[PDB]
Amino acid sequence: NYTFIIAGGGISGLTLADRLTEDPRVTVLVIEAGPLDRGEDGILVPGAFSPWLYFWPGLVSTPQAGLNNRTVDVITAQVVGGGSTINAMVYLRGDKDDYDSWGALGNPGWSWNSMLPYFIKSETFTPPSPELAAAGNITWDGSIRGRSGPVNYSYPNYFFPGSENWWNAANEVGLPPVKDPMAGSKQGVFWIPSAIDARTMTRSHARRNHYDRVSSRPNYHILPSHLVSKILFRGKQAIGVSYIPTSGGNTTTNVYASKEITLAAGGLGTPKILQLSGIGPRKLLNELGIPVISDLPGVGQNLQDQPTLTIPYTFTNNVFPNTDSLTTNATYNAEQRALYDSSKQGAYTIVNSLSTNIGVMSLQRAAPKSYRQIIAAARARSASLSLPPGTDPAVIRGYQAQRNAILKQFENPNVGVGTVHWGTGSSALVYHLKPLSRGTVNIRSTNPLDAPEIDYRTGTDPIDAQVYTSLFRKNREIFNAPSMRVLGPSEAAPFGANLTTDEEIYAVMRELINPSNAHQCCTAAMMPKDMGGVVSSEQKVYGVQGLRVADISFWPFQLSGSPMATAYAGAERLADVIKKEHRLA
Ligand SMILES: Cc1cc2c(cc1C)N(C[C@H](O)[C@H](O)[C@H](O)COP(=O)(O)OP(=O)(O)OC[C@H]1O[C@@H](n3cnc4c(N)ncnc43)[C@H](O)[C@@H]1O)c1[nH]c(=O)[nH]c(=O)c1N2
Ligand SMILES: *[C@@H]1O[C@H](CO)[C@@H](O[C@@H]2O[C@H](CO)[C@@H](O)[C@H](O)[C@H]2NC(C)=O)[C@H](O)[C@H]1NC(C)=O
Ligand SMILES: C[C@H](NC(=O)CCC(=O)c1cccs1)c1cccnc1
Ligand SMILES: *[C@@H]1O[C@H](CO)[C@@H](O)[C@H](O)[C@H]1NC(C)=O
Ligand SMILES: *[C@@H]1O[C@H](CO)[C@@H](O)[C@H](O)[C@H]1NC(C)=O
Ligand SMILES: *[C@@H]1O[C@H](CO)[C@@H](O)[C@H](O)[C@H]1NC(C)=O
Ligand SMILES: *[C@@H]1O[C@H](CO)[C@@H](O)[C@H](O)[C@H]1NC(C)=O
Ligand SMILES: [Mg+2]
Ligand code: NA
Repeated sequence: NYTFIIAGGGISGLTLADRLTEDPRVTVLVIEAGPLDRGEDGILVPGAFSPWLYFWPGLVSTPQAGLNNRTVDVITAQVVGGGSTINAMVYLRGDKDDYDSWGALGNPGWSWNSMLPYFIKSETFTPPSPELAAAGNITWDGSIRGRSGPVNYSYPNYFFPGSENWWNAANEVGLPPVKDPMAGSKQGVFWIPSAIDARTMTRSHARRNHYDRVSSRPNYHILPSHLVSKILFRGKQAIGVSYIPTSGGNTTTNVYASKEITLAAGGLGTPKILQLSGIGPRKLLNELGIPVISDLPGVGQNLQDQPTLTIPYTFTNNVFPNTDSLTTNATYNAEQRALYDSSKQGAYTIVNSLSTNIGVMSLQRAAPKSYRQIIAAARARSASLSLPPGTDPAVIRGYQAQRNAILKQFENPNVGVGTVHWGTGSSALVYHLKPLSRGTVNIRSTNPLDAPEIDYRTGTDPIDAQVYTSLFRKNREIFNAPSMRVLGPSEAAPFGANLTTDEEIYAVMRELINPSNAHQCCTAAMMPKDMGGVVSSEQKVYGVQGLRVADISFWPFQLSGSPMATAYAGAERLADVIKKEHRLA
């Protein structure tokens, strides 16, 4: 018997478990699918980055109707610390209107204003050295970055010289320096804040900052290498869970909570727990002979990710050193590793293949001459066309409300819809941050070891291709600007300067886009039940008591940026909500 059981030991699960166990009268069990990492160089050292160590095995998509029916390997964490243990350590808040929009969907107490103190509470920013800030153009607003919270973040202590050419090129094509991308807008270029502890130049993942930090606590229990297979009920009250070994041994165990069950199993895990437990669409549950506890057609609907594109380049005059010097120059690689091992300086403080700066842009910044044409197309098309016919009408209503919020974001000069990056080597990256497409994640069986059916439905909403084509063209502007032309870049096949029309460009993008940056969200959405929502504004699952969703399954839609910073802050916020209801310390 525990006070709380948390299903999943990732960013949201560990943050919540940490905060709840600050009260010695409160016991928590975190049940986590994956093992404890072993402090491998691939995890702790940015330059050694090896995310594949703890990928969840045997997840593959359905054929992707929007991407030439390609099937893709699905990437999500299976490890204590979840995504934080194996992600690229990119630490960015969303824009103000992301959180304001979540509130306006019918979620009282959700706004930029209510989130800011939880962003601050979550973290400790360590400033870079003054010479690197000056040379690098590293800026921040100390007033809105935390100084006392457990997540350490800072910057690498080095930049590849080519990052200078790219910064100036970006400035030449209307991506100006951003004072602080953590201040609720990020229109232009800025240094990437990195979830690194500057004392050791090592990863500050949730395993460290929300478990190891507090693991002397006898009330903070962890069970790695087990799966929560089902929620247990007395009537509509969630009272416990069944768990099994992740390795598939024919064993099942029941464990009980006096106060609540929290789901923290992520975008691809939480909906499976709900559906196996009879919380989900009665059509699916009836087909599988699962007794319905709560008929919620939103469970496993509204899947979102942030598609990526990798654009290959050749250079006649690239500057040495660059990120690819680490792979192609054994001498450079040895000297940089020796340097890191001695004085913790140099290229090994940067996540392997990344550079130090990045660019985010609104729709009107990407497409200043045409953004109103894209908005008109999106406005003209019924929200229902983005979903299969027969989609539950509550789910269509919630999608329409999300869509109307995103079209306002499209009109907003201060909300990002795309990211541009150049690692300093043979490729650039373009990320689509705000897809209008929605996918699904549904169980195929009652067997808790069976992968769910994962259908991203990337590029099914035709507006996504118009936005993404505009983002591609802006990246092309950066590479053609005078500061980059000195390095002699040219797009390589299957891209190329000879692809000049939207149709020629998008035909190649349809074959190369990745549905996912492992940013899966929004499959147990926080919206009103009559809008196809799964959880209330307090993250309580509709139709049952003592059951909440903490992981980014609860998000209505994707941010202007990567999810990690908000996964921490959203868990900080929920810890206080739970403490308030249950009168905890
Ligand atoms: C390789 C890679 C790279 C990136 C990213 C992810 C990944 C995998 N992301 C995304 C980001 O890390 C991710 O969105 C967050 O970790 C989500 O936090 P959650 O708490 O929702 O899930 P998270 O995935 O952290 O945790 C869920 C946990 O539940 C466990 N689990 C699932 N089913 C279970 C069950 N039935 N029982 C028990 N446990 C169960 C899983 O094992 C996992 O540890 C990212 N973001 C960003 O901002 N910056 C970045 O650089 C990156 N890069
Ligand atoms: C990571 O952030 C934590 C939390 O603010 C920092 O921990 C503090 O460290 C100082 C100096 O070691 C101590 O005097 C404080 O008592 C610590 N506070 C807590 C709550 O732990 C740590 O310094 C940060 N890392 C870096 C590089 O600054
Ligand atoms: C899925 C995973 N994604 C990341 O590492 C995030 C990467 C990320 O945010 C950024 C990279 C550059 C600027 S920002 C992954 C793993 C392996 C290969 N490809 C992708
Ligand atoms: C994808 O497969 C479907 C069959 O389900 C087919 O109708 C369609 O033409 C295919 N698309 C492409 C681009 O081949
Ligand atoms: C920093 O910005 C200045 C312009 O203010 C520019 O001259 C310089 O090249 C930039 N350096 C880097 C590394 O971005
Ligand atoms: C698991 O054990 C139970 C009880 O012995 C048994 O009924 C069932 O056949 C077993 N399942 C498998 C796959 O071994
Ligand atoms: C390889 O890296 C070393 C170490 O910095 C450098 O001296 C050398 O010029 C590099 N070789 C090439 C071919 O770039
Ligand atoms: Mg200093
Ligand atoms: Na409820």
